[PDB]
Amino acid sequence: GNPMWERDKIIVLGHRGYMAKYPENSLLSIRKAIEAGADGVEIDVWLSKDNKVILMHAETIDRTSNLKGRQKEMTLEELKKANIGMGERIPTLEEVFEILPKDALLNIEIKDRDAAKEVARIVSENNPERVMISSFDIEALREYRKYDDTTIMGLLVDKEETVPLIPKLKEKLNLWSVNVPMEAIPIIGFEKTYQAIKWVRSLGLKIVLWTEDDKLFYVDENLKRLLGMFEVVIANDVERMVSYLSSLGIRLE
Ligand SMILES: CCCCCCCCCCCCCCCC(=O)O
Ligand SMILES: C[N+](C)(C)CCO
Ligand SMILES: [Mg+2]
Repeated sequence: GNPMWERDKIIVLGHRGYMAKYPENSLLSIRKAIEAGADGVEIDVWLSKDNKVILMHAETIDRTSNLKGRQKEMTLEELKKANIGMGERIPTLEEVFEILPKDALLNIEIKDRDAAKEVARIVSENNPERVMISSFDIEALREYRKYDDTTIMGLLVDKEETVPLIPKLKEKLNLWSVNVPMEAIPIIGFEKTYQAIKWVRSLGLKIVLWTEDDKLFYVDENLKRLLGMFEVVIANDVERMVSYLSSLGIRLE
């Protein structure tokens, strides 16, 4: 009974804010996602050397910023000194919560199990009902659960051998959703993916769809064939997704 995530309307989140058009995991992309009609955003977080929760997808700042290094081995002053595009600086999770509408949804993907303690603290101060914690790393989710056992939680899946484990993980972690990549459709096949989703849903789990390439939502009408079987879609191109779902007559802009 979390009304922020349990809705009749499909939820659209911007991937890394809105990485199709604005610098990924930046405060600029977040505001733009919301103005384009997203319900919220998904971000990636790590813990800096001096114990601050910062936003970054990769384990080094190489690729999105003009500098080099591993953020887990750097401090926040060193990091706010990078440019991640369009003048934007690496934000902290606290900055993210100041920028967002107080009712906007936020999916925090924990990339760093060491960040779990601080993420749970910051979240408890910023209206946890609108937060989803997710991770590929079961031990990050288990650690998060030491500090917060009520926030909505999704398991990110990227390996086939994780799927049979889901009923026990749901128990151990109190999962709300399994967060599935559209890449599963080519890689394991549409029908096997469909039956796996159907089985997960029969366990009482909700479904979050994501992808590294929005083309996979639309090719072979992959997403349309899954209508009724997902609650949340994480899109790199928010405007395109918002328009598509309105064009099917299922989600009003
Ligand atoms: C409801 C669960 C069923 C779905 C199981 C699918 C398992 C994943 C297999 C494909 C992984 C592809 C991930 C590529 C993108 C990435 O890792 O960033
Ligand atoms: C970023 N996601 C939450 C969509 C999964 C990892 O790439
Ligand atoms: Mg992510």
